[PDB]
Amino acid sequence: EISNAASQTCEFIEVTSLEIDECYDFLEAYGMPMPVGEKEEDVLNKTIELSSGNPATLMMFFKSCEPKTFEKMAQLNNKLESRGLVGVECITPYSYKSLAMALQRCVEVLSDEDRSALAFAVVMPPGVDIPVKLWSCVIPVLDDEVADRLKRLSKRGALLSGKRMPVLTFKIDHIIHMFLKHVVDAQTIANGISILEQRLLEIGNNNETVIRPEDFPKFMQLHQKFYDSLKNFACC
Amino acid sequence: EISNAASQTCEFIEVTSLEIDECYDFLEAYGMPMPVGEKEEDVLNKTIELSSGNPATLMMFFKSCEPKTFEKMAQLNNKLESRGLVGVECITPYSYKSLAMALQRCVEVLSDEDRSALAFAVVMPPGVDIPVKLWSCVIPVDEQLDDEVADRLKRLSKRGALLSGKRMPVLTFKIDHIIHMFLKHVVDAQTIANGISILEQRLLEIETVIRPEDFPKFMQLHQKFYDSLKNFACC
Amino acid sequence: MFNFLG
Amino acid sequence: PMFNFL
Repeated sequence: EISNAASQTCEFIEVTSLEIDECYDFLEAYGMPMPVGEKEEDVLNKTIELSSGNPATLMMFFKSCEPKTFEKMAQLNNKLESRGLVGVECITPYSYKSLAMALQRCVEVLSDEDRSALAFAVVMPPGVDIPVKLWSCVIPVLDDEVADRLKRLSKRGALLSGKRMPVLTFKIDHIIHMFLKHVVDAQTIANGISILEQRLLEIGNNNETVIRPEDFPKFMQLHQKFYDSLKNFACC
Repeated sequence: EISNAASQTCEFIEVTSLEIDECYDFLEAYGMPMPVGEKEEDVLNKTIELSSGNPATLMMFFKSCEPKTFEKMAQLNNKLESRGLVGVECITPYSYKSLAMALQRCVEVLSDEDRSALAFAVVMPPGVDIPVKLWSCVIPVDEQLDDEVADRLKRLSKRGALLSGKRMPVLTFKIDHIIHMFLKHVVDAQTIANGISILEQRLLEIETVIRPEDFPKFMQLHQKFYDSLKNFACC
Repeated sequence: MFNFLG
Repeated sequence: PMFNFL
C-alpha cells in the first residue's frame, strides 16, 4: 500500500509463492534427489505445501537436510508441524535465521485491529478457501469489514489470500500459519477455537474445486481432523 | 478431620443437607404460600435443587423473595444461575451476606493440591453421580492407577463437605449445585475452559442410573450443563 | 486462578 | 501477552 504514497505511473510486479514445479526445479538445481514412491512425491508435496511456496524456507530445508535422504527430509516434515518454523531455522543466504523472524516485523507494522484479526486467523483451516461470514465468527469489531481487514492483511506482507468469486472468500497459507501457531498467545488459540464453535452453533439455530455452501457452514466439523490437533495444542 | 487430633471419646453427629421435605416444612414455617400449579412445585424443587439443601441460602432466599410470589421466586431461580449466589445475597441471621464468604474460608485452609482439585471440579455436571476415571481426566496429580483422585475427592468431602462420596454401585463422587455455583463465579474464567477442553481430550480413547462404561466416551448426555459453561467462559 | 480465593 | 515481543 506504500504506493498510495505515490501519485504516479506506479506499476506493480508481484512475486508469488514458488509454484510446485518451480519448487521441484529449485531442489533439482542444488542436487536434491527427486521422488519415486507415492509417499515421497507426497512427502515433497508436503514440504511444498508446508513451505507454501517459499524460497527462503526451502533453502533452510535443504541446509538442514544433512544426509540428503527423503527420509531425513520427512524427519523435517514432522519437525515443522511439531515445532513450527523453529524446527528448520538455519544459516541461510537470508539475513534471517528463520522466516518467522521476518514475519515478526511484518506483524509489528500492522494496524492494532488488523494485528488482532491476524492474531485470530490461527483457529482457521490452512490451505482452505472460506467465506467472509465464516470468518466473521473469530474476527473483531453486515460484516464486510472483515474483508477490509483481510484485504489490508494480504496487502501488507502477503499474509492471507483473496479470491473474489465464486463467492468472496479468503484463505490462510501454511508458513503464514505455523508463524502464528508458536507465536500467538497459547490461550487465544483455544479461545478462538471456542469462539468459533460458538458462532457456528449460532448459525445453527437460525433454522476440491468447490466452495462450501451456506447449507453446510454449521458444521466446521469437516476440518475436525486439524481442528482436533489445534485443540490438542492450546489446552494441552 | 480435626477430630483425628484427639485421642478420646469422640462421637459425631453430621448435619446433612436439608432433605427435600424438610425444606417444605421450613417454607411453611416462615409464611410461604404452598404451590398449586405444577410449574410452581417445580419452581420450588428448582430452588431446593439449586440451593442443594442449605438452611442459610434458603433463608437468604426467603428474605430476598420480596413480593412473596412464586413468580419472583422463579425470578430468583433465574438470578441464581446467571449472577450466582450474588443474586440472592442478603442481610440474614447468618453472619454472612452470602455463602461465598463462608466457602471462602473453607477453601483457603485447603491443602494446595486440594485447592487445585476443587478448582477443577467446576467443569462437571451438577447433581449427577459420576465415576473416578471420569474425574481422573480433569483432576491434577504430580502412571496407571488413579485412586489418588479419590483420596483427594474424599478429603474434599470431609473438609467443608464440598464433594459427596458414595461407595456403591461403583466408587463415585458427586458435586452439588450450590457447591458448584460457588466455583462458577469464583474460579478463573480460563481454568473452566481449560478443564472443558482437557476433558474433551480423554473423551474418546478407543436418571437414577449411573452412566455405564460402554458409554463414558460421550459425556454429551450432560451437554446442557456443558453448553452453559461454554457459553459462560465466552463472555 | 481463584478470584481472591472466593 | 498476545503474540510475543512485539
